[PDB]
Amino acid sequence: MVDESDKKQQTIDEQSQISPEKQTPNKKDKKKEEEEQLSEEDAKLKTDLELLVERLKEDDSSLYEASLNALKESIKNSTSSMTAVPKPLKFLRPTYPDLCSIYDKWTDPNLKSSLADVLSILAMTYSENGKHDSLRYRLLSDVSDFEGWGHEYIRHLALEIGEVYNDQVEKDAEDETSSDGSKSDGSAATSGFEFSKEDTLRLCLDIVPYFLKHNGEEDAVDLLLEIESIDKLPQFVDENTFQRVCQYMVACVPLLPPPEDVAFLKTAYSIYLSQNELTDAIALAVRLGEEDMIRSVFDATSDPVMHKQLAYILAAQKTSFEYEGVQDIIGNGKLSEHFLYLAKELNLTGPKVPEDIYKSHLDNSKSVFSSAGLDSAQQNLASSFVNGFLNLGYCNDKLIVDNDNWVYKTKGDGMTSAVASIGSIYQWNLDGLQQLDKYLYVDEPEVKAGALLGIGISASGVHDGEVEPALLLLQDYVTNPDTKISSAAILGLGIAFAGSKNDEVLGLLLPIAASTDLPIETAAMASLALAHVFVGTCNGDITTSIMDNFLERTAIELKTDWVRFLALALGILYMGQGEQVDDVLETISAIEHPMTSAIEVLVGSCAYTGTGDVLLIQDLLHRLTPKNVKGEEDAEIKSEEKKGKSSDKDATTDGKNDDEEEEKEAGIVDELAYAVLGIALIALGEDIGKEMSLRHFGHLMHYGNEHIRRMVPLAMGIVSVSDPQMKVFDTLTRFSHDADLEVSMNSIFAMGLCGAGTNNARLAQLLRQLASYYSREQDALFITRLAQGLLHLGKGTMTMDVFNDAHVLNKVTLASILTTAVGLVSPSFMLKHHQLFYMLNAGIRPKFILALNDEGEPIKVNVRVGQAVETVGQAGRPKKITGWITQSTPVLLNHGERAELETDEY
Amino acid sequence: PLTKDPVDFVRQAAMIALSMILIQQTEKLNPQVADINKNFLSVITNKHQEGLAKFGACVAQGIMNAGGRNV
Amino acid sequence: PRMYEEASGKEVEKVATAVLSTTARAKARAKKTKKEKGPNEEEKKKEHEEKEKERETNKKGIKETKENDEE
Amino acid sequence: GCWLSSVDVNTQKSFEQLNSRAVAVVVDPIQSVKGKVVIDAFRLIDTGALINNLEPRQTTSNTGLLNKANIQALIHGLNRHYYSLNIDYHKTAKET
Amino acid sequence: TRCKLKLLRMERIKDHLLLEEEFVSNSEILKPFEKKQEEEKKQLEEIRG
Repeated sequence: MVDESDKKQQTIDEQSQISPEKQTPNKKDKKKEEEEQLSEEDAKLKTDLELLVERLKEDDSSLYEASLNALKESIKNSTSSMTAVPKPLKFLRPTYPDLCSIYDKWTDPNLKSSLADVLSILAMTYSENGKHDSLRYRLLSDVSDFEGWGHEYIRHLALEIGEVYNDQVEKDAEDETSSDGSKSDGSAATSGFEFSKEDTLRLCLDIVPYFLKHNGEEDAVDLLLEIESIDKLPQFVDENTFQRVCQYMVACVPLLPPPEDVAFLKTAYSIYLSQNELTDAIALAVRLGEEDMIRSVFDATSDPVMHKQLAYILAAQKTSFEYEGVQDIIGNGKLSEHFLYLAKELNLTGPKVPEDIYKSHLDNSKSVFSSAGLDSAQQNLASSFVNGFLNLGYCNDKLIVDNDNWVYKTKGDGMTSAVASIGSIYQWNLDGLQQLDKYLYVDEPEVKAGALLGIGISASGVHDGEVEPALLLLQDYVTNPDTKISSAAILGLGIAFAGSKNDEVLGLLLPIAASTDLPIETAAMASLALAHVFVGTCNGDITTSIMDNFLERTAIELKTDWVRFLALALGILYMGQGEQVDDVLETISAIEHPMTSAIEVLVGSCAYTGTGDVLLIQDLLHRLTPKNVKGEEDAEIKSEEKKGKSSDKDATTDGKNDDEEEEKEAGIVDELAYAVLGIALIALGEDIGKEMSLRHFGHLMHYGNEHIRRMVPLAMGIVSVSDPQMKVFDTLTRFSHDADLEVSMNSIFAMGLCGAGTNNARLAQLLRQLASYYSREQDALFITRLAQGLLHLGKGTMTMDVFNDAHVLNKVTLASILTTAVGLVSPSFMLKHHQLFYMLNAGIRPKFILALNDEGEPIKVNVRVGQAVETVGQAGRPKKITGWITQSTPVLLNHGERAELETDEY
Repeated sequence: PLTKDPVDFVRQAAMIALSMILIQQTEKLNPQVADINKNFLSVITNKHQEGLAKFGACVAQGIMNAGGRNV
Repeated sequence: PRMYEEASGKEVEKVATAVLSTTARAKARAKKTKKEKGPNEEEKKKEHEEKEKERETNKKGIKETKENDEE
Repeated sequence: GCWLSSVDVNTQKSFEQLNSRAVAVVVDPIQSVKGKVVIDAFRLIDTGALINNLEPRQTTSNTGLLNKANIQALIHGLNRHYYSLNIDYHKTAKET
Repeated sequence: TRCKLKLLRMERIKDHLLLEEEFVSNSEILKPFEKKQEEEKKQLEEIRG
């Protein structure tokens, strides 16, 4: 540390830790005197650069401050940075660290502020030279180790960030702001950024996303594509490149408004398209939901290759995976056009092959019944629906149904729903139609209606490739003018085709959904189907539905039930979109009535989704307001009011669920806690408000995909036993269903206690019973999830009927709806060219460890399990493929996606 | 200081004294008066006042704005 | 007299502060929202019209002056 | 401390009958150290006085102050079965 | 940097949000009842002493 003069080169470094002589005195004098020393100075630059490099290792604040103290003065005092022009400009290499030594090593509040500003200006000027880039690189990839640079280097980068962010917040932009003093664009700093990006992408991660989101343009993102696609395999594997891209997009989700957020993810998809894995591609194309992107990934494998090859089989598999079946329709018929084999291809895209595979699973899972034996009165009705709720998905329980004794004892609305529950035994099945036909041709109009609903449920799994479409059976019923018949018909068509907006399905449904002048309660089903049809893909926000919602309001207000259902159908209709939905809020609002104000708060949730935190504060100001106005003073109306209140509550919950899913997984925990504070606030304040919020809560959980399932449903249940509306219990059980037999062990005992114990009304008893049976599928037959499964950010379509029904006080009419519950998940299996029905092995891990992804790709260590096991629910979702040791290679990366595994053996 | 005096009856005496000096003065003319009326209002509102404190605030306000705000 | 009746204003003050405190809790998100928000208003409508926003209307900081008859 | 038990209320009651107004002075001489502390007078409260609020007519037309020697002990019987009012001392100058 | 930010965004906003709502609602529990749930409180406090 102490001076020890010029005895050797080692002590020369020691000499200059206190006072330089080759950087201070000499150079200074030369620059401030002769200008032939401009020449000596040029050779001496090199020498000066080296002396920094040696003393970098020294960290003490004092022996960098003071040493280079007078050089800092010299920028403006003696050189004035233009006494010899070019020569200070290229001599700014070493003077730039001097400035940084006062910013960062020494902290003097007054100078650290002021000199930030100086540093920015000079970073720009010296980046024309493109030597400011090299200054940055020698600290980024390092030469020496000291604590100092680990803090310093962030500042250099921070200058760039500073300015670029501010141009969004202040409109004046550029170097007019004296906060940076540096021009936002121009061909001088732009070339600096590209070069900076290169070096920081290789070694670090920090600044590469910041630059995009501050520019705000899809253009920044498209430069990223170019560089990264070079890096795809020779610099590091496919896998690594993928984890970065989606880390950028998933982390900045909350702060991207609608138009910006679609526009960013386009570019992530395309990055994926360029790179080797098309498996990564298909998954993003789905995110977006655009038709246009699905077709390019399906095409890319089908059209080039003339031969059948792998290429045709792979296309079909990929579209087959969404059980919204939006992809199914689009991809079909290309297979026909190419004509290698019609027969294999067409069946494989279709959800027809997914039935067959189900039989393999069922075989392990066997049949255990646990149905109610109770007969007579409303208890007869209870039991007969309960039989279907336990044997959901493909089950065979034929014989029981054929015992028409119990079937016929159902009465009224119970008769329609009884036939409708039968349909769910043969849910997702070709066969079963038979059972339905017998009744349809005999007795009262009631059994006829109930038959059509069940057809709807059965047809869920066979409605493509023009193999018994539901459209075929149900058209005849629409023509028949009786209302019950016709209403039932369009409810089942809508369910079956789901997202599929095929020409025949859609267009049958298009003149119609346009008569509401005649007063008919059950015509809720007119719009309710079409909304369901619409979800799963980008919306037109159809002009049929929007016109009819308004017309109904003109005509009637008497049927409160009719208009509450209508209001919801509109909000469910706009699902699948958000950009276009900002428009329709206004359109709806043009016409203003207190009755119209109920419709708006609902729709607000779908437009603002995916950036909502304004939406949140809004759905809370609403809540407060009835009470609040009353608060100030203290120190026909019936129908309008009730719609008002009830809507808000639904809307708050919908909003939350959708935001938490897409946004940070962390945030899922916080939103549940906020809900509990909303309900507590309501239980005291309004008597009427409390009723609605109970029911909403169960679907809050099921939608949001809470991580915790053990504690919260149970605890909540207990308070709400005292509280009226036993329909609460059904909404909780749809969350609790989980991986059957994990959560649900606790559940059957907890739901069962209140039911069995208390009987004080059979009306009350009926809700409780149904809820119980729903929850469990015997020896893990299937799992229901609101989510796609294929994305875990994803949202379903078939599960939207479940989500609709928790807005109204319970009704026997409502029971009929409730039978419908669709939303299956397939069990993965390794496929072969002879279609092997068995998994070899898999890893499962309750909890991912990776913190690079918030999703968390599977670890490669896991805990090992056997063949032919259901893809586990929570605390088992991360799934890795074990097969590599038997010399087998996945073609279809599975991370715990719905998708079936597929393998190629060497 | 006598206004906040921990001994109860001292406080009684003090409240009445204050409005006696500042009997009907304008609340622009003296900021002072406007403060003093609110002091009274809170003493009666608050149930952690003694009965003698309550006695002084009520008489004092009656002096303070006596005559129908004329005398 | 002056006002001295109140017990209805409690409500309005409560929801009035809540919103501003919510802005602080929401901030992390808010900035990303803000970058989107500004250009979208300049293109479209600020809030129904776009007159006078050059400063915050056309003035900055304090816009107040001292009084010479009150207090 | 100065308080009253049930047995002493029964004793109290009959002096009240004999002489309409009468007092009970209760001396606790081993919590007394200034010859004046833990000595209070007490007097019966009627059952009519509690329910029809004719209890605090003794807070009016007097000083209206009550000075506690035992905070805990007086307050308990102050609503239950007595009203306490403060004690004073006197002498003529011959006595002094 | 982007991976941390994504988690940090969701967990801070909701938790901070759940906090702020508890503040507003807590006051608001009290106003509905004043003699409908209040009665049990008065009787316990007197018996307990």
